[PDB]
Amino acid sequence: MLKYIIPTIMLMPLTWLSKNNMIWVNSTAHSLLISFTSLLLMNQFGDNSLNFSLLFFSDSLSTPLLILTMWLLPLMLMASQHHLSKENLTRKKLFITMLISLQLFLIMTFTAMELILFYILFEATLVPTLIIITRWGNQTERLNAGLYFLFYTLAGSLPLLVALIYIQNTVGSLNFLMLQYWVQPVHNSWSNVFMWLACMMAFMVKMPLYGLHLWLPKAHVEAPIAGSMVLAAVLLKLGGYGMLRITLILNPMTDFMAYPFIMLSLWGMIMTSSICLRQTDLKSLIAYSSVSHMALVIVAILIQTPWSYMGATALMIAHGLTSSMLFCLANSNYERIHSRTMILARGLQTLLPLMATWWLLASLTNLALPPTINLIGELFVVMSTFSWSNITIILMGVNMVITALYSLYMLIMTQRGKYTYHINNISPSFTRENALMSLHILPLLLLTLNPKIILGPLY
Amino acid sequence: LQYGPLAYILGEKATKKMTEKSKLITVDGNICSGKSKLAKEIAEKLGLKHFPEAGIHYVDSTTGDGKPLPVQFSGNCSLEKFYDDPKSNDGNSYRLQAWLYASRLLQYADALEHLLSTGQGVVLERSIYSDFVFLEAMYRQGFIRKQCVDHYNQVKKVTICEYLPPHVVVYVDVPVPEVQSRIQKKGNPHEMKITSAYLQDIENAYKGTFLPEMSEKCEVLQYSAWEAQDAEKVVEDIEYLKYDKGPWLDQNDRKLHKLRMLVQDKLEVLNYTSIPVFLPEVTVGAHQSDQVFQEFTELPGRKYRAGYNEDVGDKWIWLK
Amino acid sequence: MNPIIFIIILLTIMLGTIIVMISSHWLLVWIGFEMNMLAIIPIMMKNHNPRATEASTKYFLTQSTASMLLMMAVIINLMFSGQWTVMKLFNPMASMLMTMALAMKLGMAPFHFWVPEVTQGIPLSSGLILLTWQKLAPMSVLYQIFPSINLNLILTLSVLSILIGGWGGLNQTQLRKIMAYSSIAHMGWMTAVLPYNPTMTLLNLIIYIIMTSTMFTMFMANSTTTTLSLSHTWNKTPIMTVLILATLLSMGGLPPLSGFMPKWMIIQEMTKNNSIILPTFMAITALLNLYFYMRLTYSTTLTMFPSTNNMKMKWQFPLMKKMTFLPTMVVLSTMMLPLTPMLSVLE
Amino acid sequence: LRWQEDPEPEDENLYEKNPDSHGYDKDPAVDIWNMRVVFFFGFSIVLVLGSTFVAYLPDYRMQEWARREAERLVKYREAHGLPIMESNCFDPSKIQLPE
Amino acid sequence: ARQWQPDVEWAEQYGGAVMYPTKETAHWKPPPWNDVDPPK
Amino acid sequence: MSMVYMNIMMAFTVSLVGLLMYRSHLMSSLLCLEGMMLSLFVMAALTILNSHFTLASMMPIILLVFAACEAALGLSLLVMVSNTYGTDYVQNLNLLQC
Ligand SMILES: CCCCCCCCCCCCCCCCCC(=O)OC[C@H](COP(=O)([O-])OCC(O)COP(=O)([O-])OC[C@@H](COC(=O)CCCCCCCCCCCCCCCCC)OC(=O)CCCCCCCCCCCCCCCCC)OC(=O)CCCCCCCCCCCCCCCCC
Ligand SMILES: Nc1nc2c(ncn2[C@H]2C[C@H](O)[C@@H](COP(=O)(O)OP(=O)(O)OP(=O)(O)O)O2)c(=O)[nH]1
Ligand SMILES: [Mg+2]
Ligand SMILES: [Zn+2]
Repeated sequence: MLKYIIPTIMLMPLTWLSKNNMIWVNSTAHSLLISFTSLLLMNQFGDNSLNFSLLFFSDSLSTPLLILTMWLLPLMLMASQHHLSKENLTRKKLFITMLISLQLFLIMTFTAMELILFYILFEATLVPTLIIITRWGNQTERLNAGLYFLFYTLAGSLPLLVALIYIQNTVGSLNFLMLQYWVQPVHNSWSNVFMWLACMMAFMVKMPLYGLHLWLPKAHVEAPIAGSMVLAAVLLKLGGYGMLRITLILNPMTDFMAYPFIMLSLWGMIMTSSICLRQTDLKSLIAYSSVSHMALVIVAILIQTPWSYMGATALMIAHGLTSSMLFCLANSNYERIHSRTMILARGLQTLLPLMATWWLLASLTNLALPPTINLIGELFVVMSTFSWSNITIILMGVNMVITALYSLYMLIMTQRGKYTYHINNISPSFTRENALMSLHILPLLLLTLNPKIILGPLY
Repeated sequence: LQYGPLAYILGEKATKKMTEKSKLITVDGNICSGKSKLAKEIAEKLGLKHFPEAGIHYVDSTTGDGKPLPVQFSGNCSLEKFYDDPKSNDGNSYRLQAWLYASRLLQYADALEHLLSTGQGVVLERSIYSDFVFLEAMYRQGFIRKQCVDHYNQVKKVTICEYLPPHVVVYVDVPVPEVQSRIQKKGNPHEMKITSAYLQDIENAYKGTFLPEMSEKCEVLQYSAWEAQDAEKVVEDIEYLKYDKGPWLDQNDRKLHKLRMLVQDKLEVLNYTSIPVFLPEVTVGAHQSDQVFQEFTELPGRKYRAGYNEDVGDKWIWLK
Repeated sequence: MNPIIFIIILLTIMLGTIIVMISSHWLLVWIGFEMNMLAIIPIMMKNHNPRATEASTKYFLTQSTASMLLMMAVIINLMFSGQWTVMKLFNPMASMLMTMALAMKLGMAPFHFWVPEVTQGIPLSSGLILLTWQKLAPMSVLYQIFPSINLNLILTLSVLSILIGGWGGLNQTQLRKIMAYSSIAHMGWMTAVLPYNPTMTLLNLIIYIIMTSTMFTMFMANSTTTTLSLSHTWNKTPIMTVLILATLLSMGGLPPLSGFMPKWMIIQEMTKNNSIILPTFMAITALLNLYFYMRLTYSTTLTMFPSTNNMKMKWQFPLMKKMTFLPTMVVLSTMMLPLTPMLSVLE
Repeated sequence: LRWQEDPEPEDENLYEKNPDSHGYDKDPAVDIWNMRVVFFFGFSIVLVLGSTFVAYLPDYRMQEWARREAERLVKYREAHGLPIMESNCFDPSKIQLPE
Repeated sequence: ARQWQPDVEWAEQYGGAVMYPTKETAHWKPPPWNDVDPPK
Repeated sequence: MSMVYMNIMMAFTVSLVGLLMYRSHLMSSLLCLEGMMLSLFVMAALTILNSHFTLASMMPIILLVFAACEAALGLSLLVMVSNTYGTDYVQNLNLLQC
């Protein structure tokens, strides 16, 4: 993975040694090249994963997440140019350095072959994320958002550190390839009940699991646009990715420990989807939609079936491009009216005709219109949960109805109707804004032509 | 060899260059009292470095190229604007006084550093000890609030204690009716607006607090308007002083080593001039303070440490 | 002080610590503490004000009381063994007195009450010596007598130190009080792993000393002793704010920073001994330390607090303070995690 | 006032000084080149060549080989009367049951 | 809307003797700036 | 061990309990601190003299020399407190974390 780690590190000298007026151009161009070379990870086999060395390996699960992660860095740089224009040059270059550090930690996180190495990198993503929220957020609440995002993750991650170190002392290794062959069943005892909680609580808080999600509406809303994009597109998927790996060494105890979390997620789906029906803040409505979409991922991972795993991987990638697109669309309005209230600016389809087309496509993907990969992932998770218990179709069905109501309510409330009379600074959409949306939705739809590359190892 | 513990250990001691002529003289007085002329004469008739009264731009003269900087880098405080609108709502009255106390504090440190390092005496127009006469003159006219005086005393009681009072205090007395006349003769459009109540309060502060307080630790010479014109008389009186009181007698090479270490570190001198007391007059917001700081570093010879600015003609940076 | 006398006094502070560390005889250990305490008082009173007199007095009474308990342990150990060798003690009562004597010298809870008040009442330079160098001698003795230390007693002092230090710092705005409580919290980590692997006590001590030294050095550079006086730093020395952010995150045990290595290796050693509840309790409780480290980052680096007009005069002068080894310490205190297996040099 | 703070700056319309602005930068020359790099590397290189690269992957995860192999086995097993698929994955000749 | 930075009301929360006021500590006052208490 | 150790070791406890329970005067506490040394001096001397540990016979003298030097520092700090407040009461030493 040194062919990707080293070029990412070299994005830092490039930013710092570039001309003052070329920092965005240089960093954007070379981050798109690193994204281009990420396609070489697609050299996957039907039996064995890519095992590069003693430290890093890539399989069909980490590869789509790696490609998504490296694709978002250029998009984050585009989305941040406007609101950082009136910023000190050194502080503009420190903002980019935090984004590059976040990618550096993420690419090493998804390919780490040893669980403790995964833990350190999984935990190191907090520092740059915390700094982006608290330093370059706009409102007062960014300080409290950072504290919630920080202490929710460490309250669950620290017990995971003890559990991992305990596993190495008893099994002898934490290399993920070794665990595939040396794994042993988990006898049902009170000691193993808490090894299960310690091995899964960190990932569920980061998903997030309903009830432990209170950090997400704060952090995802108060962060700058680049922070929100990475927060919702790649950093929620560290929890899902971890559970996919860690669940290998928790059988059979997962078949009864999963009930309290399958119940929280299934019922959390309906609660979080319902909250969106009454959200006054547009950016907050999008934040709660992630909680409802990651509820399906938790359920799929916990019921442990080939179809649920295939759906989970497609959902994480599909949700990554859609939620990220929605935040950029919402930030497009904010940069004109400088308010997050959804009902402030209305009828925007009569003033920004083309940006209303992106709203439509971003809304259709969010409500899982077939055959988008959003529907493929969601459908695969409904099929698997039906076999688990036929009654689940009721809860899955109700969430689909609510999802369409708050997806189109957002579209109707902000785009249709009469325009607000006293808002007269709605300038025509920039080429930067339009190209930012096209870089979200076009890959999201092209994947429908070749879905297999995002269906995960179980394919 | 920059001064420090090693220099002191190797021989650089204060009581080897100070002589009977190493004295610190401050020439106080009221506005238009002729002190600037008298002090400039005392200095040249005794071989003493002269320091013109510390103004708004004193700090600029001692740093950089010596030229005054644009007023935005001094806080926009103006003495001209103080006379026109002393009751301004932007706090320019106290923000002027606070800035001037720091300038005098910075100047007093520079004077002590010169006296200790070279042994030569110095003459100051005014000093941090006498600077409070203007503050209570402003307060008694209602130009500044009480919280401004309380803030002033907090800064003074943590900075004044670290230094030594002047050897000799020379006070030139001019009655308020005469001062008004001398203000008119110079005919400064802004200065002429000074009210006689303001001038009178300065004398009351000078008479009631400064002189009776500095007389128990300094030699005080209270000349008058006519007497001040005789410089040879002033030099004669000073050279016949006894110097039998004050703290300069209880000083040694050890105490003066501490004094010199403090006064050569200008950031240390100005440490408590910016204490976090959120008074509206002296408080600056984060956006304005941030914007001005970036402009300051773009001025010639200010981006880097002195001697490392290649835009003003510094070489050998890569070996320095 | 005269500069030469200042050096002679520091060398005597260091000599006493070195005597404790090279001594095979219990009497010379006691002499080292006595010499060390004798030469620490003058630097605690170099400013000659009431608050320094009180701090030295409280320090003197606590250290003298501990020194007498240490002697009683030695004489009891002499009565029951007839030898003076610095090793395991040959009597349970002698062990408890020595352990409590060394707990008072370290400032561990519940003998902690002096550490915050003494540090607040002395200059930053003397606080730095107090919280870093003064812990080398008591830890040297604990490293040698740990086979005969009562396990319940030592782990009880550790848990209390972590709790009290974590809770104490939340209510603080004075920096020297924040650092004093952060010291008590880290003392518990050093002594909790002592029975299991005393080599991880040295690792935690060394990393803590580097991080603490970096912190005090950057507080001395700007002459800052309060939270609000430290929040003006962004408007004078912006670089010093980023270094404070990095060092504060490391002290909080956040990866990928150095301060994670001690917490990481201590947990590894305790779980090898089937100690699961204690490392979990300590790790979670250490989030209290992280909270009040994060507050300082908010008011120093991650937000721009209100400034003062007189600050504009400071922009014209450079920093003339020595800031010795600050570039080296800040890097060692933040970027050493990839070299973690180097800890075996302490074996 | 409660302090000396700058007024909230009014937002700047990028189209006022440059009606051809692409929104990337205030400098027109920098604005144009930032638009060119995003469109060339974003759309001409990554989305067009990346899509073409993916379309011609060398049998991603060997699913064409699997179909080809199964055709032989179905042909071979049926041509010899063998079951199309056995219900035991491992030959029970080398499995020892508990008791 | 410009980025929010702490105002005087916000910063004054970190200026008292303690962070969390209580009845017992309401009598406390911030220490002297130079650590020097007036003789008396 | 011998009933002399019962009383000398009880003397140390009395001085320790006396030292840990301040009344008002700092000087009274400095005497309890110096009473602990005397109890240690006697306890150390008896053990060495009884066991004929010849070389250890210098140890009680070294204990007396350092504890007296420590006591001199204690009086000096007490004298500086008195100059500040006029009296050596320990209740005036609460400026730090009052
Ligand atoms: C072999 C390939 C080589 C490339 C490798 C990639 C490079 C890696 C470098 C890592 C080491 C960094 C420290 C050495 C460089 C420091 C030199 C310096 O201070 O001046 C910069 C220098 C300034 O240039 P300039 O033209 O003079 O402009 C400034 C003016 O002179 C003056 O104007 P001013 O007064 O306005 O400036 C004030 C201030 C701006 O002040 C402000 O007001 C900004 C306040 C808000 C900013 C908040 C963001 C702070 C970001 C740092 C967070 C620290 C925690 C790190 C956590 C890790 C994740 C980030 O600007 C700064 O200089 C701050 C930047 C330097 C901070 C030093 C950080 C030291 C602790 C780093 C710990 C890293 C641990 C890594 C994990 C351990 C595993 C290895 O830049 C250069 O010219 C070239 C130097 C290239 C390095 C750039 C510095 C980036 C360091 C921060 C990023 C950390 C990356 C960590 C990645 C970890 C994953 C691998
Ligand atoms: N508010 C305020 N104004 C001051 C202060 N010191 C001087 N000024 C103002 C008052 C005067 O109008 C102005 C000029 O001061 P001078 O006394 O030195 O004027 P001038 O040289 O003409 O009189 P001189 O012959 O030297 O005695 O500076 C001060 O500490 N506070
Ligand atoms: Mg004049
Ligand atoms: Zn805007």
